[PDB]
Amino acid sequence: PVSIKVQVPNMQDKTEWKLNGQVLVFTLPLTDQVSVIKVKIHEATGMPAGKQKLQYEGIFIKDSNSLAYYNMANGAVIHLALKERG
Repeated sequence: PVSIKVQVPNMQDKTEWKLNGQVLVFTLPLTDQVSVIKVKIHEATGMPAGKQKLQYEGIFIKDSNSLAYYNMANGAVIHLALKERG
């Protein structure tokens, strides 16, 4: 598998999720996909992929794409961010 990270946004009181600006660190095979990331975050923080965007190297990746699609090798830094604050 490969080492993948999710940069959690600093939203400690700005929302009800466990977002505090920290970084999540998971390990998944390149064969998996963003679908696994969005769901795991939704389970961890609470925020569904409906508003939760995952940005890999500056690219808002979607459920339809995979880790292999973006070539997420060991050390893939994803950036979690809210799609639309409102």
